[PDB]
Amino acid sequence: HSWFYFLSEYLMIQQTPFVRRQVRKLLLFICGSKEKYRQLRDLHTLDSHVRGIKKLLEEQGIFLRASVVTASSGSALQYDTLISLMEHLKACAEIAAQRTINWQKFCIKDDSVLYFLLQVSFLVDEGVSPVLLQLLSCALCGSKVLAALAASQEDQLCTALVNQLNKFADKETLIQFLRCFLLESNSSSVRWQAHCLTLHIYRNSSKSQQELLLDLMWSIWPELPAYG
Amino acid sequence: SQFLLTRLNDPKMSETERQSMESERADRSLFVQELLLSTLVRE
Repeated sequence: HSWFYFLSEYLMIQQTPFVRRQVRKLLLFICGSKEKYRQLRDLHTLDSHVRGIKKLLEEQGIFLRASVVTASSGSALQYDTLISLMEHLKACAEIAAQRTINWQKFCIKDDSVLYFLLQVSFLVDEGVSPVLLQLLSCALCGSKVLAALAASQEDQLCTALVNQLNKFADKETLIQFLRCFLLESNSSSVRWQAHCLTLHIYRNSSKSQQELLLDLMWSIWPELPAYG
Repeated sequence: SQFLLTRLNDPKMSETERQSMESERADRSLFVQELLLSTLVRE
């Protein structure tokens, strides 16, 4: 496995096209098959991208201590910082769009991912919101539901991911997410995406979780006049 | 189509249901005709 990590690092490291082709052939032969090799390569790539994103965020003073992402500075990120974040974000988005099953597997392995991403989005700028929403929808709503909206084991993965998200998340976090992404969202596409994500989450939610969500929604309903 | 609530109207009826609706409509029409005729009787 350490050899696999070294080979993945070498693949990430710049090399000659013949060198890259030989490394890919060796990884494919060594790591069983194209499916397993692609899964491992994507896992390494996603891990690297997430590590870099976390490092950048910490560099901006946003630190997720155990499960709460806190930052002392109230100012937003620099344009270059946003571009850097969006780079790895788009990379991961393309990766998930390729094989949402692999993305779900990675999320299951790294349970600290989804809640961290949601917390970060609540503090991120408006531009990054579409990409983060797309990633979250791909992870949770799943590839089949997302494709249908574009018009079994994956279903189990989605249900387990929903359970994990429910376990990690808190009521205030859910309230803030709903308020920002559904009532404060100026864009209509963002609103439709939020509706889709919420519907998918409620669909796979637990019974008592559904009760809590309905209670929260009916509670927020009093303030609807302001949102226009 | 994004509005989920829009697909609320989902009515259906059996063939026996349609026949019963037809019979009820016929009975209602007969009663209406009789009532209207009563409205034009000679005082």
